[PDB]
Amino acid sequence: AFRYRREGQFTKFRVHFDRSGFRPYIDELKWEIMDWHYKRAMGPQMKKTLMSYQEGSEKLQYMHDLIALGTAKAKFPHATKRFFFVPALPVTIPYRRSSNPFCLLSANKTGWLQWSPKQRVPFPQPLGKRKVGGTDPQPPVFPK
Amino acid sequence: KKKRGKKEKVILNAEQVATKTRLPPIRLEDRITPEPPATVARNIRSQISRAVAGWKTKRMFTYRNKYRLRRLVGMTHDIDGRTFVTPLTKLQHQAALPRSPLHARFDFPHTVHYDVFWGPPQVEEEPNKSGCWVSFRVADLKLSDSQEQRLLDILGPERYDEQTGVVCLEADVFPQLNHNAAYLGDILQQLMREVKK
Amino acid sequence: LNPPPIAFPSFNRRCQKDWLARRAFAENEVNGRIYKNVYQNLGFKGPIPILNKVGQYRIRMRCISGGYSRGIFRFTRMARMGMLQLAREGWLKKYGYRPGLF
Amino acid sequence: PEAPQPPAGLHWSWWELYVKGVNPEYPPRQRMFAFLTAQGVDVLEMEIREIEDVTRWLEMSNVYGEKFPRFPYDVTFQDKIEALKEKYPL
Amino acid sequence: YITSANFSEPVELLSLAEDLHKAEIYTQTTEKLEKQWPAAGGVAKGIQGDQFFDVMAAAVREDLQDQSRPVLVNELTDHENPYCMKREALRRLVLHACTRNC
Amino acid sequence: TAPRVVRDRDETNFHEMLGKFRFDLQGSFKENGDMLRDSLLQVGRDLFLVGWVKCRSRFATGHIQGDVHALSYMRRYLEKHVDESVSSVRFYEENFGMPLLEYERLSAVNDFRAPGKKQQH
Amino acid sequence: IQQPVVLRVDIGLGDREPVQDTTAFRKKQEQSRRTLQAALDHDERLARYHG
RNA sequence: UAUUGUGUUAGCAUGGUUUCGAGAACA
Repeated sequence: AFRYRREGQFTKFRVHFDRSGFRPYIDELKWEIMDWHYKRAMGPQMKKTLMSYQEGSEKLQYMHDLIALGTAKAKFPHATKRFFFVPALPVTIPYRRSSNPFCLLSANKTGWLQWSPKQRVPFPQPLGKRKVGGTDPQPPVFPK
Repeated sequence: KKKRGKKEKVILNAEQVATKTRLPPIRLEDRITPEPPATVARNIRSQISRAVAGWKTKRMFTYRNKYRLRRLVGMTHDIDGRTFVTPLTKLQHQAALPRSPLHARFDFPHTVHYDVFWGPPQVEEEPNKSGCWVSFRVADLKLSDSQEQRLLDILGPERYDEQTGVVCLEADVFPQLNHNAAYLGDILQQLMREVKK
Repeated sequence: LNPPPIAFPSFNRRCQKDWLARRAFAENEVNGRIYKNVYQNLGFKGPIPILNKVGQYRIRMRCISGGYSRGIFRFTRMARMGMLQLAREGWLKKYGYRPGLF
Repeated sequence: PEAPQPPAGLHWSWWELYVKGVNPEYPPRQRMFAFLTAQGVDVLEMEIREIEDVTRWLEMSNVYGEKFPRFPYDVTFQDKIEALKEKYPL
Repeated sequence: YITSANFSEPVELLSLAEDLHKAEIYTQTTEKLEKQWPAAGGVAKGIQGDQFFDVMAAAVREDLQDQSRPVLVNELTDHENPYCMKREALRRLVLHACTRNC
Repeated sequence: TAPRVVRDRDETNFHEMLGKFRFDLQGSFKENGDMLRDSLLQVGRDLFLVGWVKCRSRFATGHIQGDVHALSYMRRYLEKHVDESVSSVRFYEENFGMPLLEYERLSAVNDFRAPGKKQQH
Repeated sequence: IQQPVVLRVDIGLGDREPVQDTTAFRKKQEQSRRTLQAALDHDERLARYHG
């Protein structure tokens, strides 16, 4: 008699959805699939605008610090770099502020997260020759 | 080919003056707002008078017969302002709380169990994560013969195990964990007050 | 050519109408119990016409990546084609989906 | 150009931007903020579902004019404003 | 790369002296403080006693650690747990230029 | 489709090239080569294989394409790290550096002939 | 020739008791705002970049 | 926390995805 091979049979055909240990998955995917498109369309656009004006970019940041804190804590001489701007995007997923000390987002004190400029392992890996929907801005053309 | 032949606007007679002058009837989109308490009572008076007028049904007399049965046994609010005290508030008033952490409230062993969910940040809260129950052994608790019988009678045999001889008390009438936890501790003390009599 | 962008459904008048009834019933959910309590205490069975347009049964299952009102389950909330495209795009692997088993 | 955000504890609050209509750039919400604030209602502590419900009536009664305040059960637009004020005093 | 604040070299300079170098300073400070500011016993037992000299000493340590928390430049999350700060610091540096294959 | 003539060197582009694998196995296998095919598929997924492979009782060949560095590991695996017995290893052709790739998914060609024609053949 | 920072100031200490939220700090904010508007007046590939 | 018209002629004989019906996979 195969015992391990038949595991989970009882909770497959003789169990209710509301009377089982299985949790729903559609709820998480609802807010996850939508956020992927936001980072793709607004990703390159944000970086292009930041790099549009190479010089004189740090002047705006320096003046802003004189109004919030008054005294420039990060002040440095002309012979030292001020900072490096990193293209970040806002958070759209309504995550709950859990009390997990080992979490990566529970201790977030700002509404902006870094964006990877290059990725070698695409998350939406297709199972075949099919492409990803919404990744063809230019309309198609037929030989006619 | 089909479903395309249009029709001219034939509504042009001078007789049709009462048209396009007022908002249409109530729409389902405007029903978002709730019904005021004045209108809900009006419908009850209009419907009760219609049924007695002669609008009877085969399944209407059977309902009345069942209601009359509960009257004889004495399960009706029929009598041949008020400011009462709710049972929950009454228990709060009568409760001997401890004076600081170093004072023992109870005088018998007891185990408290509760499930706490931990994991990655979930977009939604997981239900069925606010249970709290207390267990205690009757054999360890020293009591008289008359008092011991009453303990199992109030809770019944469902909350008592005949193999080991332990009693489990579960209370879950609140969504929050903190609110539910405090509720268990109040009812537990009240039970002992009536048992010793 | 170009499979649909499954995050944003197209326009559909019938699909939007179904969601409209959900909001109306939620606000009127309290009034539904009051109508049943008064009749039960008096011991008389009568109709409640006001519940016809704001009833819970007026709402039915519908496809989110769609607009058809048939062939939708409570687990996937998608039609036959909605699940096929979602599963073939590589989105259910993280959620424990092994297509090897029959 | 842009107003500051002095929230409690942190230094950023998206809720005040949405209700004020500065970030969303929604003209209908921008005019709604100046209207409710004058009436004396705590709009900053309102639900997301209720803010949009009131804003819909303001735009509907503006484009078509103040001539169709009809509501189910013979309700006037002034009753909602007064009722909401009590629940949200200033 | 007209400006000097966007070249490849300056990015690496700020990615070591502010990410990993600053993380180590906080890690040692937290451990050093615990040695010079011990408690009566276990952390769990100290909360059930509500005794003096334990609530006071613990409160002082909380402020000292908060004031000794460097602000990361590359990372904007501003994690408070020292274990997480060091774990995530290496991930950002490894993904910049450490790898050579998928 | 720029060739390697543009600026590949030992600084950062040394591990940014593609190519094709070189292997030709031959020899008897257990059962009908089922063990070899299963073992090669599991390892191939980790390396993100793109080409195909053919496995049989005796014949075993194919065309595997991917990264220049990724394919290097497979050469040693399929030459000495073989549980079964191997007589010799052959080669047909190889090429390093090429823009884009031909295949998209890894698959193994299996004999799906009907059982009725097996007796006639 | 090459050392940017002379030394470090990593010393375990708290902070001062008073808060930098007095009337003097608020008054100085208005002065730091005028310069921002004056700089934006001289339009030079900066007006559209910020807005 | 709803928001960019058409559930209409026109798919076997020009169509993208999916699939029913017949045929094939060997050295």
